[PDB]
Amino acid sequence: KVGGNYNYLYRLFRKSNLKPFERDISTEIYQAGSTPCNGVEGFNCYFPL
Amino acid sequence: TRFASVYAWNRKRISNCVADYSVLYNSASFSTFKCYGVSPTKLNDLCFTNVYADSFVIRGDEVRQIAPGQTGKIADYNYKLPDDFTGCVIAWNSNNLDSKVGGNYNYLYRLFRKSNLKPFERDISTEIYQAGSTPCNGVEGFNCYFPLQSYGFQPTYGVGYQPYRVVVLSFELLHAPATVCGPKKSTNLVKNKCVNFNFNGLTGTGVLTESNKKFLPFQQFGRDIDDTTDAVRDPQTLEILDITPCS
Amino acid sequence: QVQLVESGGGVVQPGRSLRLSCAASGFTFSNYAMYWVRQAPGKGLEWVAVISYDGSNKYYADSVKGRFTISRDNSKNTLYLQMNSLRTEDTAVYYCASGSDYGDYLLVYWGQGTLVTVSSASTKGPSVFPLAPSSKSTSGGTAALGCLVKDYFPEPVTVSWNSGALTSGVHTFPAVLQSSGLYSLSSVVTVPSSSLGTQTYICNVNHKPSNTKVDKKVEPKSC
Amino acid sequence: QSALTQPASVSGSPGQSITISCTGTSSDVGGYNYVSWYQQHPGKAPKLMIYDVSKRPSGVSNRFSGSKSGNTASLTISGLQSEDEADYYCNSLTSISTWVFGGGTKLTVLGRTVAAPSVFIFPPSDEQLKSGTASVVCLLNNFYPREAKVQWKVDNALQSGNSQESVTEQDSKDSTYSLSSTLTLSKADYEKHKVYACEVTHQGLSSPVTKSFNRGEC
Ligand SMILES: *[C@@H]1O[C@H](CO)[C@@H](O[C@@H]2O[C@H](CO)[C@@H](O)[C@H](O)[C@H]2NC(C)=O)[C@H](O)[C@H]1NC(C)=O
Repeated sequence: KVGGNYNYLYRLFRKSNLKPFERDISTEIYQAGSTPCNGVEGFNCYFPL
Repeated sequence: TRFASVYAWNRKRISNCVADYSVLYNSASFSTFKCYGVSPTKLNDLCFTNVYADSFVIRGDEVRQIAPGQTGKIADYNYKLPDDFTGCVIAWNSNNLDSKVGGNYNYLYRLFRKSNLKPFERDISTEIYQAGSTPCNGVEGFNCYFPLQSYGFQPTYGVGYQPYRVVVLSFELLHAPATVCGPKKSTNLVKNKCVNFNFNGLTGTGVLTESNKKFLPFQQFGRDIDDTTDAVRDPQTLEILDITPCS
Repeated sequence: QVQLVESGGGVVQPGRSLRLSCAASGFTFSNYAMYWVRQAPGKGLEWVAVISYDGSNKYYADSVKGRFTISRDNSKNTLYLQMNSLRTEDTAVYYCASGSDYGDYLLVYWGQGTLVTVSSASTKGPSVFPLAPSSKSTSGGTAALGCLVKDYFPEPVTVSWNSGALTSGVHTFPAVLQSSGLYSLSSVVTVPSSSLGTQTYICNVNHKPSNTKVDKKVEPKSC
Repeated sequence: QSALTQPASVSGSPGQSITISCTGTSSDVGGYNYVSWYQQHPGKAPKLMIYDVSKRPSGVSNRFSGSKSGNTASLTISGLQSEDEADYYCNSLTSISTWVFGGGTKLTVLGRTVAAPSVFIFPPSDEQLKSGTASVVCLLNNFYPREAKVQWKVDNALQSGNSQESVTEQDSKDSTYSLSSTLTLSKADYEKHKVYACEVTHQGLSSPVTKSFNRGEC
């Protein structure tokens, strides 16, 4: 569509690769808190989709 | 404390060293970090034959131009990258240091060129540009303008105007043995237990013990008559260990 | 440590030209902008115009704009301020500051400063007047007596007491500008009742610019 | 100068935390986050330990913190100590490209208990009266904290404009301060009136203290 269809999304990254035919809907920001990144719930560490 | 003006960006060659990238992506001081075809943590995992590092000063709005498939005054006239650029870009804000009350004219950037730079092409020429019908041929005057521009890094401007410092790094192909790598792990040793081990590349499972065998200074690990690993030298304390298969 | 020393404090009539300077050491003076700051006795800090790192640009505040001009020497690591249209209120202590690696817009490093004196009078000696002890000042066996200093030209003056040896407590206060355009201060010493009528108390006032000293004695009044 | 506005004074016990605000027009403060703060000590030039509102230079205590809000920026001093007792000033850069200082704020850290002043009054000297001028002096001795107020009264009628107040530095042993007030009058005006008085007010006193002398006695 003109301006780009935003109805289709892909997983930018995950903790570990999926198992065959695995499916997940878990959409939570990957920050893990801790010293490396912003505390959990934060948006510093991008977004999963 | 001598960051290069973008029109004459400097280049640094790094080789034969342990490239510890852990601090770089852990440090929050870097306002922007970007890797094209590469991942941050993987940099410690990866090894390269040789890597370069470029540095230049540009304001916030111009930082957006440092990327493949991007254009602009900085990207085209000062510093151009290829679209297949397999490297990373690091930038951070330097407003207080770079900005001067009346504008930091000690830094310069190119305004004119007769053609856009090819990838990694460098040009510090100062020929007076022909901005009109007059064949200036290096003489100042009407429609005859100095190709370079001095930075107006005044403190009294917003974030977009304020200066930034940028570092761009890339790595060569595997035409020869690698020379730069991320730091390796060095865990505590164990004895008289069945363990998995990976000393340098030697990987195996067995119970360990210090023995009487006398390796020469250059020998790293022993071998048996049947060609099975039979001893190993600890690379931290250089003590000689002996390996026995797990019962 | 980065150091700045201000020099050029002088005594001058109002309106007549005057010069202020300060030299830097220990860093790249040419790299950073420079500032001037002035402070009055018992008051806050006031800002003075700025000059760029290379001296190509300047910005002034209206209170000093036009009256004062700022210049720099990057080979001598020194700063200058050319002054005109001075007033009595312009009498103050002036500091100069600079930016640094922290920021070019910061007043990071400061010197001890120098003093500027402006008034319409000419060289004159001071006068001292005693403040005798009395029943009004005496309370709980302790009496207070002091000396007062009349104006002079130029500044400054200081006060001392024979109580410097007779170690009883002594207090002196910063001078205050009178309507005459010259400053005055007070000096006091607290003494016991028994000493009154039995020991002499003396106050001394110094005026170096004219190499003049004045002594005054205090004797109890019947009050 | 067109100085930035700051609160007059604050006080607290050692170890407490106090904040000082600095405010100005949008162009002065709100325009940019370059606010900085200065500290001065007796007989010394001012020192700057702040930059970009919150950052701490080297050779600076860890007890300084700052924040910005709207047209105002504030500095917080935690772990108050006796060394912190001073007058504090703020500076900001205007869109005019000129730097502006604040009016000042005085902070007190209560390292010692309150001390009330001893009040004394002085008539003019005989020699000055013979010269042709009259000056009257009032003394405040060894009080803490530093803040104090004084009034001059002649024939129990208040006077203004003809007197000035001065204050000493800190006492080297008592940690207290002293204040002086001097009133000047002409010989005819001195002859007109007969009673002269000075009045003092302090934090630790429930009501002002008045001292006076009579020309018929002094
Ligand atoms: C690797 O590093 C370790 C730790 O610093 C070295 O171990 C020390 O070696 C010295 C002798 O050079 C001993 O005196 C110390 O007691 C050792 N300390 C520890 C904690 O091991 C080791 O020698 C180094 N080896 C190499 C090859 O660099």
